[PDB]
Amino acid sequence: MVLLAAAVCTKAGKAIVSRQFVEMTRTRIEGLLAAFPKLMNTGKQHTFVETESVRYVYQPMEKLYMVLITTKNSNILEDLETLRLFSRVIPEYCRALEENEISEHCFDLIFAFDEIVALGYRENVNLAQIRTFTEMDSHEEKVFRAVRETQEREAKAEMRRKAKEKEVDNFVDKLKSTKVHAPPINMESVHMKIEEKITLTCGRDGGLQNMELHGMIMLRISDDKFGRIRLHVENEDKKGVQLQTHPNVDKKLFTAESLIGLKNPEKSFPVNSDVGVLKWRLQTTEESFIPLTINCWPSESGNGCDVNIEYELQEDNLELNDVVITIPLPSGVGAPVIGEIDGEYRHDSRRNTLEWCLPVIDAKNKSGSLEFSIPGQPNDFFPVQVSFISKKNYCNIQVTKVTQVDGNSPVRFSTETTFLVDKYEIL
Amino acid sequence: MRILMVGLDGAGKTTVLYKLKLGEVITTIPTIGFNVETVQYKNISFTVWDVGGQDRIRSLWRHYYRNTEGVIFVVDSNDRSRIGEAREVMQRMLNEDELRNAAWLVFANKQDLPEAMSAAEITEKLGLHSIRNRPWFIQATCATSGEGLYEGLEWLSNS
Repeated sequence: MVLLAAAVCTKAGKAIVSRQFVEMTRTRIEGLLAAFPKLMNTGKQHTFVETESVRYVYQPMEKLYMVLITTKNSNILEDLETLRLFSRVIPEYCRALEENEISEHCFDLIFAFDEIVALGYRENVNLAQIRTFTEMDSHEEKVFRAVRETQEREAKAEMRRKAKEKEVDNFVDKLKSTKVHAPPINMESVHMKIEEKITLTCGRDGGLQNMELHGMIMLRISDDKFGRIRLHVENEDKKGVQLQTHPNVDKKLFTAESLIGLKNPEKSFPVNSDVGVLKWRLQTTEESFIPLTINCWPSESGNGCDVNIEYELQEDNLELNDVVITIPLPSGVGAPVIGEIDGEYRHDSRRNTLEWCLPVIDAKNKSGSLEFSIPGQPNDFFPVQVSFISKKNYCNIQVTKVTQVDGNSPVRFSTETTFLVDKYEIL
Repeated sequence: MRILMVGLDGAGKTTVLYKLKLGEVITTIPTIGFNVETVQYKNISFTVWDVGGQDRIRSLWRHYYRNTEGVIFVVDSNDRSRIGEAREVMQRMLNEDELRNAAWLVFANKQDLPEAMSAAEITEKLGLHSIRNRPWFIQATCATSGEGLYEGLEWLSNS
């Protein structure tokens, strides 16, 4: 909108016709306006008066006034054109001038407001053309003849059926001139969470169908004092893991120096927001990479298969806790009988699983075995699922120290490192 | 004449209609409202209200309570469902008196579309068997069939 009403006026103290774009109130807004207009306020001449931030815009055209109203700023000329423009239009629209003609072509006239002006926007040119748009059309006709006809044919036929059936700059310059430690309490102002997840699928044969390792270092700083720092990364890893630095982080610095810092050292890391400064990925078929191999050998003694399963820790570096090897069992057969075992077990009748737990798997104690018997087939035993958590990362990557960009002083920091299993399965 | 197509329209009750009117079919959302056509014969031009017997629309038709002149009942001949229930309603038409100013046609539609009843079977079932103070010859259509319809009708305007 740029006009809540256009009212076309005659001298009478009264505006000859009007339309209310928006209703709510009563005429008293409009009614009051009408009264004021009729009164003119005795005021002598002048085709414009705005008072009290309300434009009362008018044009005498004769004994007639055409009126528009507005309150906040506008570009004048445009406006004028319109008043004037009105003064071009009418003898066409409603016929000449005398209220009556208009009285007959009221509908036409109101229609013209809308048509002309869509909410304070100068819609077009060309009056005749303006006629054109509606109650003067074309499409409808085109459609009608064909259609009406078609139907008509059906009808006709029916009748029978029935019947029978540089510069910028100048300015510019001038101008210019398990739980992890949860609360912040138990963390240093510089804190990093290094988390890795492993997705691994192995055949029962022991072949490695797929291994995927993903890891990242999440940095969180609680105090702006710590904002410009560099992380010292120690990388022991032989595996051929691919490392990628955050887009903000200086890639070259990391490559040569093995330090994590922002491209612009002046910039500060965000405060109280996690940033993944570094990420790494490893995807490989090589069995040598398997952290913990599982060998399950079912064999069917006559009536009553015996299952022997063992594990061995490949990477001496890891220390695995809460290791659970889940083995599915046949149902209806009763509980499994447990023979020699390293560690302990839990039998779940509902789940039909045998969970083998522990012992702690260290470099010192690489392997262990479990033997049990239940009536079943070798297939009943797979897939085996392995679950564990490790405090130490699979990839030998660690943040040894953190230093200030300016002065390179050492800074206290804390780290939470976890190695988790997304999926570790033996087909 | 005011001729009435009622029942819930959208089923092709409306199809039934659109088929008459253009030859076409329901290419509308299933239609609760008045559908209007004038069909000219004996140049009584029959103004057809194809109106869904859906809830309101059934409920509310009082301005259309005036005085009838023609009856189409457009039928799901797979419906054999709401008809007893219908019979139960239908009485109130019977209990209307405007309603006794039409020699009519129930049209059994939707025959191909699953099946249909004995012409008789239905006849008692809507309660139809029982009239006479209006004529009551019976005519089956389908909605992918129907002929001789017009015999039914023939008698009807010429009642």
